[PDB]
Amino acid sequence: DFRDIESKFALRTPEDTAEDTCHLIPGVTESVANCHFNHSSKTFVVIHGWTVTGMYESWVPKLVAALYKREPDSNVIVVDWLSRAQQHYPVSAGYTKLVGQDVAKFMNWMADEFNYPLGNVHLLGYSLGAHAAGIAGSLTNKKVNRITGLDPAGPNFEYAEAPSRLSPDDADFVDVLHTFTRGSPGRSIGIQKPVGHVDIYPNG
Amino acid sequence: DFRDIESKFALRTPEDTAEDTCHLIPGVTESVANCHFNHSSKTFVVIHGWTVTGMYESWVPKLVAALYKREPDSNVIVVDWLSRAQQHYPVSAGYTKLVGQDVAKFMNWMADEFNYPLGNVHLLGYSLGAHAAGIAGSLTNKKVNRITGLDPAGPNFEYAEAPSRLSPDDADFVDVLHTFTRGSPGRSIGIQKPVGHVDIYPNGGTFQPGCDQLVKCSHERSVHLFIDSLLNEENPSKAYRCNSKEAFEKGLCLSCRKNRCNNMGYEINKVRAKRSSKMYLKTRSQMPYKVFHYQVKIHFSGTESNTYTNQAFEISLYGTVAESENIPFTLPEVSTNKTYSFLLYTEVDIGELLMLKLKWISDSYFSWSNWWSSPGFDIGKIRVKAGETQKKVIFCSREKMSYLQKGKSPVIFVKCH
Amino acid sequence: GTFQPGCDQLVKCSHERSVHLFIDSLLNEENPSKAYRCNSKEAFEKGLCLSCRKNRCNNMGYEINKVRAKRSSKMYLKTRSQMPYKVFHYQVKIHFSGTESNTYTNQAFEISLYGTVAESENIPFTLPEVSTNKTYSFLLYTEVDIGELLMLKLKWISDSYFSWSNWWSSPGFDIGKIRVKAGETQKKVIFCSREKMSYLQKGKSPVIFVKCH
Repeated sequence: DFRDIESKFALRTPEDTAEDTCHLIPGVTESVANCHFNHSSKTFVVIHGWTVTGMYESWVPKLVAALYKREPDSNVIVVDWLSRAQQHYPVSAGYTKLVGQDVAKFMNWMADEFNYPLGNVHLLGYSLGAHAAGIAGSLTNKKVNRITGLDPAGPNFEYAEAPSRLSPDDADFVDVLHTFTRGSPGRSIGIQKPVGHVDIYPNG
Repeated sequence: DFRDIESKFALRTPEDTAEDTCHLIPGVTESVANCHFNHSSKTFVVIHGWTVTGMYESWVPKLVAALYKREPDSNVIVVDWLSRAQQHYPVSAGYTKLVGQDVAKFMNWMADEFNYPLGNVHLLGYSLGAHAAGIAGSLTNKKVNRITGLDPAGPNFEYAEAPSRLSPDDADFVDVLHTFTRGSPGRSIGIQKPVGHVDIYPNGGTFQPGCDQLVKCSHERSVHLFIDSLLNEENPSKAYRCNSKEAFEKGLCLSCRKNRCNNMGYEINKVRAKRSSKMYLKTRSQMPYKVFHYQVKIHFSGTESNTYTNQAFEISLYGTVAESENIPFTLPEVSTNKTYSFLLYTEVDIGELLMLKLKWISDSYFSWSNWWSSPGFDIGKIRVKAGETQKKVIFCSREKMSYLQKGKSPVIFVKCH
Repeated sequence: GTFQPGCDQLVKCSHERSVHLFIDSLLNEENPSKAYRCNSKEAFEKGLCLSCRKNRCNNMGYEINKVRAKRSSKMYLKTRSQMPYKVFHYQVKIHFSGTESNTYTNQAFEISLYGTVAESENIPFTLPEVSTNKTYSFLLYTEVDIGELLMLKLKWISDSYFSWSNWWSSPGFDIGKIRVKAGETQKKVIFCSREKMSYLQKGKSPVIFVKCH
């Protein structure tokens, strides 16, 4: 049950923020103690959204340093997408239902082998990453703590079902930003529907 | 009765595969215990076909290593021909009726002195070697287990008698490859008649997509498709039963029930039949010879009744593991209110299908061609039936972008149910 | 009229032939390029319509003869991919005869042309559905001037290459006559052989025909 996990994982240090040296492998347990996963603090999981080039975007090596400056001695896990996101958009609009299941299997593995509490997990999400974190969590053994969505995807995920998008029942507390909601109903880049427990509209 | 055995014998080791050190002699029993013939395992007998030089060919020191890697602690006996095969072809077309009798005498000697079971004997045969193994076995005390023929001889052995060629009564189970069957009836290099219990036609059997070394290109595929089947134990290459070469291209016969869809090569299932059994598959031009097989049924619908022809399409395959992007195919006689089907293959593993593009490209290139409003259709559903894993998925679209038009953006279909 | 045998400059390749076939007709005053009247594209390949009587076989380009008609007038010719755009046109009718009734298909032939001025050696053509007691015709073209024909080889090549292929005795026929009708100069010569070597066989030596009458 641990060879369909092609969406890889990585763990980054405050001394090395722009690379992907020490990987984690679901199932292989000699690597968890190799990356020095501190079992006492909280754990950040940063899910990458859409891209068109091959590399990461420019905000991830700043968000890593910001998390390691605000919460020192913590865990920031970077999920990989670079064999599934470099596509067209209705092509990459179907892979979220697989990547969310991969993240759910990883979290159930960590919560059923090492007895992780699942009470200190933040799920940060970009435009497709927020819907990836939303389709995750519903397929876990119990409720995750907090999912933060940063301007989720609009077109194919509006007018959908509640077990298909970032729904307010996906976690215990969900906050969503809505920066770019300009357009017609159903033809907008960001989502126009209020989906979280708290829904902030900066500048409207 | 043991001095007319001029066709010699040899036994080779995994540590020494390219030589002929330890011989066996029919009648002399101090040499059987000299070559360390393990009396518990199976026994391979590799019969050499035609040649024109004095030495062996290039595939025997690879087939020896492949047999000793697939079945360790076994027996591979190499039959010798090099004073009888270096002739002209109607000269060497008469020596098979003697070499098969020599092999029959050797096998009856081994089965009547050492009490060998004759239940674990494979008889591998090249073009003349398959007919040599076929004229052997009929002159044994009882039935041999399995005779495998690799593209047998065509010219003088077609139109012959059943006790003269590789007939289906020669053994208990006979499988025959037919790689190079191009030509007129009676004037072909391979044999065009179905002769075995299982008869596999890879790529239909006309030629192979890789065509002095270049002269005998599609006559050595019947050995390179067997070495690959010996090496790839965990991954079998299925072959599909149909009724004609033209019907397999339409894909109407991907059915794997009631003793159909057997494997190819060493891992074949022992299934007897009542008649000739033509079976089909496709291959690839490199050392992994496995491709997958997909059936695609497309429902055309619309309003404007306008027939066309020779239209080129491009399709994609989006699945769990990997993806296939730009597979080309063509369809003649496209029209409204029909249901068309074809066959589709690829060489990249997919898993389970998720989505599927469909693009109908434009033959014209000019800057004129954006006008004179292009023909289009209204596609509702696509039925996809996979080859190995018998899953019949249904694909459809949303109630937008359901209008395929030539030289425009392609439609995108998802899993519909 | 489908395309031209030479295909951003490569994009508009077969749209500038209608100018390069007219500049050539202006330059070559003394040598006109005749075009031949037929009824369909498929019938011109069989060569059944090389007839230059009753207001047929006009020229092409500037040197055309002013002839009015009653209906649409489709006319045909072939060309070459270089700056001299003139080829000649020959009709060849072949009488097959023999004893063993055996039909075949897609057989490839090779023919030669031996004349007064120069010679053409290895012109290829194919014929499907060859059989005994028939009469077949086709069209043949070349780019080397001949004059008047003298002799004509005829070779039926072998598709097989193996050392096996010398045996399994090859099919053969008994060719009596060949009627040749030239395109421009309306001469209808008759070719035949002697009462020896009159047996064309696949993968063997070719027959050699001479001027018969």
